[PDB]
Amino acid sequence: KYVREDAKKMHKLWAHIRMAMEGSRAIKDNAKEFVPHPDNTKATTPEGVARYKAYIERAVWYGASANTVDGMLGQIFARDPVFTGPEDKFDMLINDVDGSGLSIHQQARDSAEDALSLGRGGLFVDYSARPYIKFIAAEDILNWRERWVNGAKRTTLLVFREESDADDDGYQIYKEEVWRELRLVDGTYWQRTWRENDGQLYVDDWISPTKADGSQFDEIPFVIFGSKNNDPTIDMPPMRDLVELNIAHFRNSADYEEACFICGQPTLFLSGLTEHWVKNVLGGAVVIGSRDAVPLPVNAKPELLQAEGNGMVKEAMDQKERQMVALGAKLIDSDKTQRTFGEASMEAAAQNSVLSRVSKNVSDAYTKALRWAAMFLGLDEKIEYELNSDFDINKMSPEELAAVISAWQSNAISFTEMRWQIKKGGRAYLEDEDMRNESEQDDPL
Amino acid sequence: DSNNIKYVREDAKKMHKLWAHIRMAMEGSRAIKDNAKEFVPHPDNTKATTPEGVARYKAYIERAVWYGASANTVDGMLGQIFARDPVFTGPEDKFDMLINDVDGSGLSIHQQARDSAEDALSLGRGGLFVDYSARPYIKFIAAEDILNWRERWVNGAKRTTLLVFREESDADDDGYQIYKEEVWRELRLVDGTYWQRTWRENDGQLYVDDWISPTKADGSQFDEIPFVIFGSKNNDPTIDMPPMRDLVELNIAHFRNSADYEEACFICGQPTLFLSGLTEHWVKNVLGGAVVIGSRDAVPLPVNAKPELLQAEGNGMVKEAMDQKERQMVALGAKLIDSDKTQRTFGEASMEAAAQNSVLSRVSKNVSDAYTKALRWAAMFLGLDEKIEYELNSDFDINKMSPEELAAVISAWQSNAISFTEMRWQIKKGGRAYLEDEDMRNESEQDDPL
Amino acid sequence: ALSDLQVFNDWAYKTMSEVLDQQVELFNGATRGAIILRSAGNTGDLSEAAFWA
Amino acid sequence: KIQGLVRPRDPYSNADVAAKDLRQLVDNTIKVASGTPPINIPPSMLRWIQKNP
Amino acid sequence: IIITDSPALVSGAAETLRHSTLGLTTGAILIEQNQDFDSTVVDGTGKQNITRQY
Repeated sequence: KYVREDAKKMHKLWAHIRMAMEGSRAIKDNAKEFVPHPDNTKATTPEGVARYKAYIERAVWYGASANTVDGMLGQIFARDPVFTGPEDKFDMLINDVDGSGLSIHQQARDSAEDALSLGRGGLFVDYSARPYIKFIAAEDILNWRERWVNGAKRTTLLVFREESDADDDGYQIYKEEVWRELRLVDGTYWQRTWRENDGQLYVDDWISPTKADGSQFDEIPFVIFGSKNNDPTIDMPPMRDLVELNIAHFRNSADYEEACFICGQPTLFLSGLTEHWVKNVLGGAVVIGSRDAVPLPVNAKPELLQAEGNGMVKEAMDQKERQMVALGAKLIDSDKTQRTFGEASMEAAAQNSVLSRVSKNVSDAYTKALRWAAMFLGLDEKIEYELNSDFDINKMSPEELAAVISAWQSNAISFTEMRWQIKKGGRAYLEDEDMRNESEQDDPL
Repeated sequence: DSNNIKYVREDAKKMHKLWAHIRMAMEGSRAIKDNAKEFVPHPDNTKATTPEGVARYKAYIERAVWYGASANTVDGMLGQIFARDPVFTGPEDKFDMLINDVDGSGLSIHQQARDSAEDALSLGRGGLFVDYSARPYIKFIAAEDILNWRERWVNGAKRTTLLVFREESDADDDGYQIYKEEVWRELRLVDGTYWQRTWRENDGQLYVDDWISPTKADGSQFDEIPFVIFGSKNNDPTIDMPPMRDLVELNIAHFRNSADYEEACFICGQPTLFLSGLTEHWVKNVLGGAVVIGSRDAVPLPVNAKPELLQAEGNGMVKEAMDQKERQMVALGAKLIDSDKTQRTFGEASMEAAAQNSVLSRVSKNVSDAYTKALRWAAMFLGLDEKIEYELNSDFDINKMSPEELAAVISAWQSNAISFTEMRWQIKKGGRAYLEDEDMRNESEQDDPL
Repeated sequence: ALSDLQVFNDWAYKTMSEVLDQQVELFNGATRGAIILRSAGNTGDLSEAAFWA
Repeated sequence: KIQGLVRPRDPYSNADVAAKDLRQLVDNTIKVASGTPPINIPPSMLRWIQKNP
Repeated sequence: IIITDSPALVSGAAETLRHSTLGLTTGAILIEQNQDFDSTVVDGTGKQNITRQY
């Protein structure tokens, strides 16, 4: 048989994905793991390592995965995410989500990229007084449990690595670590924190955070959102095969660039030549310009040799570029090819499958985090945070404006819904309350 | 009282190989290359015996390329079946805890339904378990975990007498220390009564529960085992053959052809001079074991010497086989990949849309029935209303609704033909609304502020 | 102390340089003002101040 | 670590100073493999005294 | 003073025993499992009773 999933062995896959996202530099300083050495006998030798350096340096990294994620984020994040509930009361959550002035939308964007790239992340709502909606990287989460109690799937333990830098009098770089320790005993939430001082782990006693009213907590304030679902189990990154295609294309491009550098230049190849003729007339120097003509002895056949196109290496490179486009990942655009409008309408659902999955997962995760924050502050519970579920949004047509207002005159769409339609269509920017305040007055005329 | 709590019916044992193959196809290049021996035949087993042979096989496999069109197909189908959200008909404030955390872990019923439908698309087998701890929970059991079942005809009725499934769990010991403990649940139906044992094996000791019958809120125990086996074909205990098998076969064949193609391109791809009509005397005279091939430098050859720069030509038979296999994968009608070069006439696919979205409709109806039955079982546990439903997104090829479509829908709603809630669901389907029906009614009850 | 061997964001990404083994945090308040570390330039190779006896 | 990164330079003088190079010390994490001797659990001995295998 | 009867620490026998204690900093000893646990139960036939093997 085979182990469950990959036996939580996505560490190397996450590292490879991060290196691919970094760009050409990360791949080039990792050519040993990606591009196999053409010869091991050379690989041992020093001329072999110089040859491998020259082989890899001439290569070209295509970098389609970063463009894929950029396109997916652009499709997901248009206008701004919608927030439902008391906006005035939660403004001091939205503006500075973790005490840095960074808006919740930007942290949502970062978490969305983490979900799209390697399919893992984490939201941690802690209480300092002001609740803080943290964001925890995939590699930072280093423990999680599935003990099910009272016949219910429950997450009991979760420990994640938490990062910070110290500003000591001397600008000396001090990297110190904090390990938050979340546990669930008898269906009750307890935590402890660790402070590390260049290897001085100062442990704190177990503590019991409580809501504003009391009653403490029933579940851990931590959600692990993934591309697949918001489950503690490891979800597959959405770009695994995509990285494989990019790496294969990169090594094929390395071979192609070596061929172009070496055999791309044509040469004379003066066959049937005698060294006596050379030393007689050629004199170890051939002038090839159109002003001068070169003489040759009897029955000698000069012939320009250069490697031509349509070889198998470029054939494979074109195949792999086609494979990337065929996969459907919005990574590049093709000016050559054209698609009729309406044919892509049918497959728009399938193409945006990962987009919709990540959007809904992150929306649910942030909704749960906002519920926990409201619990901590004792505010309303009926709050939602839904991302843009309508991708490929463009400037809406005038007939679409006519349809929208005609629909609003009938009592089938709310005023806020109509305003959100217009805003998302790029036809208004002012808030609905502000427009109401301005338009409640008499007409200018 | 009972036999071995683990015992795999031979059908599940036979299907384990195919399930592992399909799972590893979903995994990607990593699993396939980790287990390449089962898929890619060795070019020469005589070499395979030798150590240089296994080195050759490793080098020949690591260069291969895994297309994984199957993973893309699953993703596309899942996105098409779960565009927008499934709708729930019935009391919502009462059932809200089953919607928000269907297993007590904050996982909404929509996400669990998505995962179950994903397994239905891939492996064509799944299972929902409804139990009582206090509140009831709806479990999810994978295809591999359902390791035995039983069917009996009592009073002419097909009844599931036995159904045992291995429920994977985990031990949260005093420390942070990885233990993997398992829980086996045996479901029996004797004298028309549902009986349940858990082989807890907590602390690694005998905590086998006795003959216990979970009872309804009103009482009367149960008439049927609350466990449903949903599959791609229908809701039967019997095995439903996976919808992904032939695509996985095609991807495996394309993978081996890709390995062969990559070997050919790596070896014969680079151009080679192939100097002919040569002698060692001339070579040591002029060339000296080092030939300059730049444009600024020329090299002579003796009489009747013919350089022939050779390289592997394009459009070889290997590309032809790879291309036909990719076209076959597309022909099956699966949404694995696309092609911008190709063009399709609009209105022609309108006739075949029914045939193309077959598996999607079948899995939609199967999972909808499974979740409806599970929700009814939970309602009976808590004694709520019984006439409730969970209707997945049946309409496919979803797109933003047209102004003409919006006008027609509004006109239909104003006539006594289509209900207000129906119109609101349709508007939400086309991405023209986000607020709830009651919310919009409350906001729009007031007259226009003007 | 810190290892950071688990995740390699970059190759030897600030992971360790055995920066120093001696305690050198002995300036200003650290030495209670005894060894005051300041930043005020002055010219030449000296700094002479005169006070009465 | 570069052993000498601080030296007593004299700005009034111009004399040759030796050069230093950055070394590269490697860390190690060996793998240890463990297992269990084969254990006989025939079902007959357990079903003889009515215990599940 | 964390206490355990580890034979790796006794390091002796009879009267020439040498008990050994070791003080550690954070992360001094690092033990990393590879998440590769395999359990196999293989059966055999041919004997008077079916045999298993864990």
